[PDB]
Amino acid sequence: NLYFQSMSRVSHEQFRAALQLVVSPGDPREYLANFIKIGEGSTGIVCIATEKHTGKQVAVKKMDLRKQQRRELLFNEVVIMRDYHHDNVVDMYSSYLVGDELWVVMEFLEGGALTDIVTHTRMNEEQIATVCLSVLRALSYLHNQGVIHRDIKSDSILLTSDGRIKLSDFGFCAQVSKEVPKRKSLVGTPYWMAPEVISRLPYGTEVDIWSLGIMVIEMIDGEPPYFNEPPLQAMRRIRDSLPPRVKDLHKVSSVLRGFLDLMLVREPSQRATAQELLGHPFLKLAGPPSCIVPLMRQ
Repeated sequence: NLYFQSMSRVSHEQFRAALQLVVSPGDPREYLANFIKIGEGSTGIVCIATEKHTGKQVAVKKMDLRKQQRRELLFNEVVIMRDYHHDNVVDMYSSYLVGDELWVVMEFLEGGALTDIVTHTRMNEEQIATVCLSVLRALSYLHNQGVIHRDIKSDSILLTSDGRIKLSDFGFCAQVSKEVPKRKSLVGTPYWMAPEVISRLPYGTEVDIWSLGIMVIEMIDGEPPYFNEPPLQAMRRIRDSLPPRVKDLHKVSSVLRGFLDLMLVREPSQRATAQELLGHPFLKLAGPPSCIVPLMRQ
């Protein structure tokens, strides 16, 4: 009968101590040099540095711990990035505390986000299949470890300079287990959220498959369904309406329509799993990284 207070209530020093148990010890400025800022706000800053031992370029996200309003999501995120690694997930090399800052040392990807592509170009089905295959491989791995991303959208998909596709931004992720197999939290970016999450029903890894389907509609039509409406209004339609369809059915192949139909299924138990989707004929259309390069802004 001792009450331990929630992470939002503890001292800044004990928030930091919590993080100290899960980050790498020491000071990364020992092995990193030549920091150049490339992004900012609102919690911190992003820099490119050069590893002194190797000359390798890395990205370092520096976040002010006193500005973190979602302390527990950050804590949970740091553990996931530490423990899970996959070629289609932006890799965290190591994390550290420097004063009141969390330094996250990440792989440096120079190809921008998928959002820039879907808002300015028209992807072909080969290119769509390539993105889907990459994301589904990441999800295959993550879902098998009980990790739910919860925030799949074009904005969170980053590209290497040579056209490889990587899932990023695990700020909203969750980990389920045999003991706690489902989550209940209302988390995500409105237009991409699964109906069961919006209904506040217990949910698992299946929510990422719905969100993926919405991203496929982004890649087809340029925006997710109901993007012209206010987010809370869009959420009501997701929760209560039949699954969204593409604008022009006749301009999407039978195989891609079938793939989409397996993902945008309201009942989670009837929705395809990442494992099942990897065997879908649509993904036999996937190409090499070179097929993505012509889409990129440069």
